Amino acid sequence: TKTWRRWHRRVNTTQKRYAICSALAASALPALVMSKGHRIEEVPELPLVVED
Amino acid sequence: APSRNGMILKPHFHKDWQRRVATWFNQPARKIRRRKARQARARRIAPRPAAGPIRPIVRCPTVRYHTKVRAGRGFSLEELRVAGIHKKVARTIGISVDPRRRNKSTESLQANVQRLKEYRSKLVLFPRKPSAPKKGDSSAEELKLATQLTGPVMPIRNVFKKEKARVITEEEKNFKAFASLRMARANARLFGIRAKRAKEAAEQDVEKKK
Amino acid sequence: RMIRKMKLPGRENKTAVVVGTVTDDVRVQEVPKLKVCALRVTSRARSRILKAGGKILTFDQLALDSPKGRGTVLLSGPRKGREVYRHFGKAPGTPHSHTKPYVRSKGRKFERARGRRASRGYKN
Amino acid sequence: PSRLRKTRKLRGHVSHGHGRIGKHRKHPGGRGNAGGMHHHRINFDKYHPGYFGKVGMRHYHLKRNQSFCPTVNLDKLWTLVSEQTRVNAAKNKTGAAPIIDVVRSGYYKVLGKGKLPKQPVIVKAKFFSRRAEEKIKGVGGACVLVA
Amino acid sequence: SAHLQWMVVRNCSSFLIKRNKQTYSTEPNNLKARNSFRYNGLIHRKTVGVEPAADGKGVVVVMKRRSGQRKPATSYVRTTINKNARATLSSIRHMIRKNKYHPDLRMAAIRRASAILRSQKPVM
Amino acid sequence: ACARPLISVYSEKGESSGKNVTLPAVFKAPIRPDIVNFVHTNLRKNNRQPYA
Amino acid sequence: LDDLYGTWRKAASLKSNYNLPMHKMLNTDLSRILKSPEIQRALRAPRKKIH
RNA sequence: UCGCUGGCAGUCGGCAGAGCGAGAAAGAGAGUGGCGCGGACGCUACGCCGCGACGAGUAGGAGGGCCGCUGCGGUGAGCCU
RNA sequence: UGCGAGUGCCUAGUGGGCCACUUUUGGUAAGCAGAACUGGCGCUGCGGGAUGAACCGAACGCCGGGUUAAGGCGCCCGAU
RNA sequence: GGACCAAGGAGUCUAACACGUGCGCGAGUCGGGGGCUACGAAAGCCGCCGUGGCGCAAUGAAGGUGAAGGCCGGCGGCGCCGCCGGCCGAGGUGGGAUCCCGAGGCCUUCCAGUCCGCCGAGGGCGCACCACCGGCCCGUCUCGCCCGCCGCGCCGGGGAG
RNA sequence: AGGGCGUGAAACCGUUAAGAGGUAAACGGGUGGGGUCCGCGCAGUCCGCCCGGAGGAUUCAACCCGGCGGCCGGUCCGGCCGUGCCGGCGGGGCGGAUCUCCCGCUCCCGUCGGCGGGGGACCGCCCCCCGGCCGGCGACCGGCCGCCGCCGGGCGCAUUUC
RNA sequence: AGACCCACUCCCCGGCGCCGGGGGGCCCAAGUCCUUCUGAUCGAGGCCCAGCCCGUGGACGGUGUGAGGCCGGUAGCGGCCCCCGGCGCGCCGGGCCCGGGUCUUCCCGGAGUCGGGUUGCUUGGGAAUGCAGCCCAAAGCGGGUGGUAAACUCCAUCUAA
Ligand SMILES: [Mg+2]
Ligand SMILES: [Mg+2]
Ligand SMILES: [Mg+2]
Ligand SMILES: [Mg+2]
Ligand SMILES: [Mg+2]
Ligand SMILES: [Mg+2]
Ligand SMILES: [Mg+2]
Ligand SMILES: [Mg+2]
Ligand SMILES: [Mg+2]
Ligand SMILES: [Mg+2]
Ligand SMILES: [Mg+2]
Ligand SMILES: [Mg+2]
Ligand SMILES: [Mg+2]
Ligand SMILES: [Mg+2]
Ligand SMILES: [Mg+2]
Ligand SMILES: [Mg+2]
Ligand SMILES: [Mg+2]
Ligand SMILES: [Mg+2]
Ligand SMILES: [Mg+2]
Ligand SMILES: [Mg+2]
Ligand SMILES: [Mg+2]
Ligand SMILES: [Mg+2]
Ligand SMILES: [Mg+2]
Ligand SMILES: [Mg+2]
Ligand SMILES: [Mg+2]
Ligand SMILES: [Mg+2]
Ligand SMILES: [Mg+2]
Ligand SMILES: [Mg+2]
Ligand SMILES: [Mg+2]
Ligand SMILES: [Mg+2]
Repeated sequence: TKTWRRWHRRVNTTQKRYAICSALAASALPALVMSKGHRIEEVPELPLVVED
Repeated sequence: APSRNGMILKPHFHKDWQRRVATWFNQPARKIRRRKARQARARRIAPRPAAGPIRPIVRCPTVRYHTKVRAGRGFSLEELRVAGIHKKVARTIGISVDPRRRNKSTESLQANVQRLKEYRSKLVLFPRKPSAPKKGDSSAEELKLATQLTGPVMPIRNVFKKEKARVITEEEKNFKAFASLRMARANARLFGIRAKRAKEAAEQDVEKKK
Repeated sequence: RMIRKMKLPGRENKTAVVVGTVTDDVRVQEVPKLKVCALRVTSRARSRILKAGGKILTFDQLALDSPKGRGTVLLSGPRKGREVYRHFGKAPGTPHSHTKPYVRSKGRKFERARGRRASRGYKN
Repeated sequence: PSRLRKTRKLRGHVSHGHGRIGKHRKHPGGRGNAGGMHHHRINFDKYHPGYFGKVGMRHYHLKRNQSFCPTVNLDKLWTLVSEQTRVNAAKNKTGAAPIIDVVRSGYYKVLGKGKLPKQPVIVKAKFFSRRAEEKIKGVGGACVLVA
Repeated sequence: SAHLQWMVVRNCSSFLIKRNKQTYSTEPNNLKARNSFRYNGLIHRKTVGVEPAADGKGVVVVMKRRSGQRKPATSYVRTTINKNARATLSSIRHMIRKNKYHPDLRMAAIRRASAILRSQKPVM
Repeated sequence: ACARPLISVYSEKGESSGKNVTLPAVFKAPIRPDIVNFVHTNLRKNNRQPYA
Repeated sequence: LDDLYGTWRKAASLKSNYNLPMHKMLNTDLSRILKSPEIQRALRAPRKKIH
């Protein structure tokens, strides 16, 4: 094995941003958080926002 | 061995390319080191600009690039003396100088002179001895207000002369661009040989008349 | 293409349907009123169509509007417009075959001498 | 990923997909693209006409900066300025013609391919073609040369 | 929506069990516990669950309300029923049928309730 | 969809405050697990040290 | 957050040039679409008898 | 296995009315005048179901592996003196 | 009379063959050397030829019942 | 080749190219080099950091050139070119999935007539693609007649096949 | 785990037990016999409804009080939103290859003409306030009314219910 | 260099003293609480209405299995103690008595080198890119270069040894 293997990968910025938007969108659906496994049965509102 | 339709290639891998392979695994480390050194320099020269001395307006050489301007090496001696700064004082007050650069035209000369004079009007000069102000120094009001500026000292921005809508003149309508271009080509190509034939005909005329 | 095929006679105020992508074309000046249904539309194409006063639909809205797809003109893009297709067919260097060869670079010194001229040997 | 490739399915098959009559030897035809003239002649003739031989002049120190001249077409001519310019020019009844300077956009030569909308223009370029100039004349407008 | 969330979680949920050529869902409000779009207890706009009571007597029926879909705390209303088997079954059947509350699985609900009561019965 | 609800800001004590903000459109952006996976897979190899 | 990523009509304020990605289909609720009068109208009768 | 690129969103239920296999296109069409509270299973649609025909194989090609080994990110309120 | 067709890419292995009825060249001849047509063996198991690469029959998913092909029915060995 | 058993043991990595698939954007696209803000040597941002690459135009050895036309009205030298002004303005034939129209017709007593749905002889506008015919750009050949001017020239431009 | 001592496999060997033994052995198909273990086998399934007989309960239907929930108001009232629109004697940010008052500079005997910038108007987009339509509240509701259901508590008193 | 105008006394170092990063050393939170498994507990359960205590410290290692609270550490612009340097300050002493503009008059450069012939190596450098050997051997408006050998003639750009 050589050190000059292709270790790093490149992805387009537009779909980096697309995926981050997708993750934020999916973080605000209660069934998806439950499926991921977090215990949120007693959270008041799912997009949980607090004071500054 | 060649196969069905494809491209025939020439890989330059017949030397011993593996005993010298330059990897870039230390690229982030080099970037961090460069920026740390940059910050150290910026704070060792306390009130001076981080990017260094001011630099003049320059046209790019070739036909491919001669419509753009950029930053040069230093201000030339001719424009420097037109502006009135001394050769040994320009770079001690923060003006780049190069004695190698000519000045062919006058508009570029004047633009660089305007830039130099505006910079001189803008800069703030601290006293050599803090408690002993002198003739050319700046006053305390702006001494307390002096600070560093980031990036190039005066960004060189290329702008385009705004041209507004006009009525079309019948002369401009009658102008024949393609014909003029082709005739300019022909004249430039046949200039010398026409001159030689003219000289030869004049000579034949002189021994016909003499 | 969409404007031309929709201004062909007879098919007035029908819904154009594309199962591909509607891209913008900058070498067209006047945009009529259009009723497009498409999988995706580029931003400038959307701006042009909406400013001209058209309506853009997704396929769920198309299904709701017309389950049988009646009143629709189904179009597609040129399928052999890709650069790959000029390399196909009868092999280059074969009589009467205007096939694009695979050359590393185009120029004076690259694949222009012996099967191409008539002086250098023969011409295909 | 090595999981998805072909070597994983060939475990247990003796020849690894290279046959048993003619084995996988090392270089059964010569290195690289040798034998182009001798035993790969018909491959080279059948897919690479003109590969062998010389043609044309030589240019010892060629400069692409000297030979640099990008082109633009009358189709794309109106794209080089904002559509506000075109709308205002068409709206205005005075008769003023907008100036389209293509050197600013980065083009040197104007070639006339497609239609041109019925609107006066002053095209300010470095070179022109005869057909482009005639189309600009026909729409009604000027071609001004710059150096 | 329900179908979109189902496409997301049909194979990548922490409630999913895959062994012995069998598939199951361990989410709280899944009758028959099987991985299915119909019986899934999370992705649906309205759903019902049947659980054993906290103490060893009766059954808890959990109803999903309509308004607070994004508010998990006040989204499920509970009702403990401690009667004989026949009246408990009748109460569940009425709760589903005469409210028209997701009626595709009333039979499954009463199956689960009867199983839970049979389990609560003393063993020999 | 297009309708954006109004999420309340929760005080540190746990109960809802008097303030609330509308849902940003990021939470209504489309959700695509396939290219979320693609972007995660490709970016996750960028912190990997070489070995040989 | 909406300054970072923009809205459906407003571009991002602190990106160079970024807008939200478009939707291939707006109404994803398939059951509501299928059991709607418009589609139920233009359908043939189901053939659910097994032969 | 292949084909039919066949069928199934109609679980349309007291706000009810149970159908879509039968030689021969297309309406279980709308309107205008002349008590007892009840009804199995199903549909991970990447699923389920129904008919037909087919099944040799070295070199080689392709597909599926809820076959197997080691390590990483998630997850199983996983297992274990 | 029978049958759903057209069309484009990328492509591995192969490029030592052998046998048989009829045609056939060299040779005294050959289990010899060289051709034509078709079918086989190579890549193929199964019933018969006692035994056999190519002969006769017949081509193969795992099974129950029935019937045949070629070849057989004194005993080995199923069947006069 | 092989006494027997255990462990190890052979299509890998880099670069280039070609095609097929999947994703994002789309006449554009791409920061990879640089710069700014424990995991993190990651991630985020830059747009007057798109320099640049590939694409968007080809052809010729090169100097170089570089991708529709027709009609109306009259004149100058029947037609033709130009002055002009206007008008139309970006091919044609065959085959084409789909779409459009519709002679009529789809029963529960009989007639007339309304609405909706449906089937439908025949007729249309025709996607992508294939075949063919024309047209335009560059090189080259043959035959010809006109036009332009700052320098009327061993000049420049134009036509038909 | 007894000083080369964690676990302790295979080839090979010793012994014990069982079986067998003139076509080297081993192998496929079909049974048969014998063993070692398992079934915790050894009088053999339950599950609903109904009939009959003995039982035992705080016991059913109906009615009242309270709470919660699901669906509606042909058009109840009030909100919020729109990847909608229309207005505006509205208050702003972004951009523009759309136009035009002041400053700086250069060339001219306080002056004419020129260059850079600032300012102003205009256009497009966006945000916010006002008013009006349209659509939604099934990715996004509150109150009153009406119906229905469930739960808790009284009342029910035994041909009911269990 | 001279002459005339304008301006100027803020430079440096050697010592001495004074004011505000590095190296080393020693330290800094909280359960061995109750019950129960074990050969040994760091396991299991519990510790309220403060869901035991600390947490800017839940990295790691040790300790009779598996420990945030038993120990060392970890966190902290945390503490204390020594030594070295710098950027700063003052004092002593020493070094120099120093500029710019305008006019006039003068001065101005590197040879066995360049260059040429030939030979050998080298380079993408092709009628010879670079280097070297031997022979010839310079000039001063000269010389070098201006990617094809040569002559003539204008330009451009540098100033070798
Ligand atoms: Mg090959
Ligand atoms: Mg094989
Ligand atoms: Mg192969
Ligand atoms: Mg072999
Ligand atoms: Mg081979
Ligand atoms: Mg061979
Ligand atoms: Mg090979
Ligand atoms: Mg097979
Ligand atoms: Mg033979
Ligand atoms: Mg063989
Ligand atoms: Mg075969
Ligand atoms: Mg055979
Ligand atoms: Mg025999
Ligand atoms: Mg049989
Ligand atoms: Mg016999
Ligand atoms: Mg041997
Ligand atoms: Mg391709
Ligand atoms: Mg031991
Ligand atoms: Mg041992
Ligand atoms: Mg033994
Ligand atoms: Mg014995
Ligand atoms: Mg430990
Ligand atoms: Mg504990
Ligand atoms: Mg602990
Ligand atoms: Mg520890
Ligand atoms: Mg401690
Ligand atoms: Mg400590
Ligand atoms: Mg520390
Ligand atoms: Mg060499
Ligand atoms: Mg020359």
